Amino acid sequence: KTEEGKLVIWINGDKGYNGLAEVGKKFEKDTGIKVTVEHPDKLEEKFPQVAATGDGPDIIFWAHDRFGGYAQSGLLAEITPDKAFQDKLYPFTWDAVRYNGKLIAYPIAVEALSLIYNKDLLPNPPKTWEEIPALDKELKAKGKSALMFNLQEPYFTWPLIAADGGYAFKYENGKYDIKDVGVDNAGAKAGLTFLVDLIKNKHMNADTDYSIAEAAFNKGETAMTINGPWAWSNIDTSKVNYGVTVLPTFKGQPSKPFVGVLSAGINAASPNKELAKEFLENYLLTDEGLEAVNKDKPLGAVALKSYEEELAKDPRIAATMENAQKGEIMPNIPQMSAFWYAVRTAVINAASGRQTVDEALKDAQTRITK
Repeated sequence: KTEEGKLVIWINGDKGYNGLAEVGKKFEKDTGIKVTVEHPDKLEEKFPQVAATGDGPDIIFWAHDRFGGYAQSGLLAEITPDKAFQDKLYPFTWDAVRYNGKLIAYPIAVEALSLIYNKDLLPNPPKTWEEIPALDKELKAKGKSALMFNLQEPYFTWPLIAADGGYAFKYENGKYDIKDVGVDNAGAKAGLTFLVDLIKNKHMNADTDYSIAEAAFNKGETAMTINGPWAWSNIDTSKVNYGVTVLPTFKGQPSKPFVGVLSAGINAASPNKELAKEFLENYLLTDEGLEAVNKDKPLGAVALKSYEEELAKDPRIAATMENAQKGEIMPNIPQMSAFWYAVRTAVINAASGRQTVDEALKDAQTRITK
């Protein structure tokens, strides 16, 4: 016999409340287990109020750094390495979230971007981007193309010119700098200059929207189809043959992507530390657990070694594991917060037609320093 058994799950995106409800109705069925499903809006202020107590439970679903990156420096239920024995999970999954020597991050949704291809009229990747032009001239020779996507989209131009030569820091064998910026370099310039000229060197107008620029590839099927926050799941599909491949390098190496794992859990495991972990292990990350979300509201898959055997059938994880195989974890870097304002005035203005990167770059070199 339990007591109260009440929990508050904060989620908001599209669905999930319907699936989580089924799990609660079954729990309370015993005689005292009801869960609440609400969307976050004022929790930002209630957090510091509920952190000490407030009510009782508290579990919100957020990105890796959003929760695991923030909670790590606040008050997260740092679990101990015990279940890892009977669980026999993978070290790469744990090492990915190893801060100091505790567990302040629980991933329960691996989502990432990738490139789609075919085995009929879609030539495979030659090697690097330099070859991309050869596929277009060849495709058009008949009645197709090898490039169709947005241009002024976020999290697209940044990662491209980010891992092209330089911008924030230099990566050497997987090592980032601290007080050493590399924005004032030929690499960072050659990149922004390439992605920018592509616009003025095309229609010098820029009349392609998100739904338009995206409709290009979605209009039929070209050598360029990337999935994102729009339609990851659709019950089922049929295109004869379809697969996923990793992005091609550029001037040495491709953009700088990362894994999209959702960090969910209790804060400091204050409210029921036992039931909290047990409820998450025996009512969230299990055959019956995910059975609700994986069926009710699908989107991705977990990183279970056992389930991975059958989960491999799905491309969702197959695409993430590709880049995640070698390494892909979004860092913290708080300086990025301020850069968000510079990246706009730098790109946006430069895209106006009466602005050059030399200004946003050179002028920034003086501001960034002093």
